Amino acid sequence: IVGGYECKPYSQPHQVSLNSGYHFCGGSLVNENWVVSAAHCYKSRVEVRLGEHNIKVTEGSEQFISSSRVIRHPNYSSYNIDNDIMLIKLSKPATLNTYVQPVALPTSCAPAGTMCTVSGWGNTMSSTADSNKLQCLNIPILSYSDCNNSYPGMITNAMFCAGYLEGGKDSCQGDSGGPVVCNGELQGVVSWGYGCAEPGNPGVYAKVCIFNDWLTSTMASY
Ligand SMILES: NCCCc1ccccc1
Ligand SMILES: [Ca+2]
Repeated sequence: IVGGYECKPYSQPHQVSLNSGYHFCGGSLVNENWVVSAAHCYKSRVEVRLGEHNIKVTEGSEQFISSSRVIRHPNYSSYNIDNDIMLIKLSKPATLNTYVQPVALPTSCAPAGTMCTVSGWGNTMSSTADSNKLQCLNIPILSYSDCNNSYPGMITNAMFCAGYLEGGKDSCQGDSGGPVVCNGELQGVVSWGYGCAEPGNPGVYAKVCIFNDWLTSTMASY
């Protein structure tokens, strides 16, 4: 996260770290058994770490749970990073408590201008901000016009832009798969962008609100 502030510890209890030796992507707990992340973060098996604040120090609030199933959206395309969403089933249910709580799936698509929070342990590109401690950032959802203008012909129905066209504040590598929460609901998943915090290059996010059918059906299928 570039240009944000350190999240208050456990203020984003749905935030999870996907670990394969080291943290490599974020994700969001949507219920005791399932985590939503980005398809470009796909790995056959991953260890989901919940209840984290500082990912390099044991705080006593963590739960490390291995994945049971990793399911990429059927239409995910590595050629253009389209339909960048994936579900991870936990091999054992997460224990919900003060440090671990699920985030609600959207009841509808958030309109442009809606203020959201994006968080993660990715590149901060600053000498002050320690990426081992969860970083937070408030970003507004941009209109399709603004999004298409920045990335001509690259924005599909499954993508939306959020951030600032002036740059300076953005999600970055390592934040991939993480949450974009607006009005208490998961509206986006950190997906792609040109660099981080560059003017004219806002972050691109998977549009969760158009995947409710797939999400609901898959979470009921085994
Ligand atoms: N806001 C940038 C998010 C990081 C990213 C960029 C390009 C491809 C994958 C992730
Ligand atoms: Ca920790």
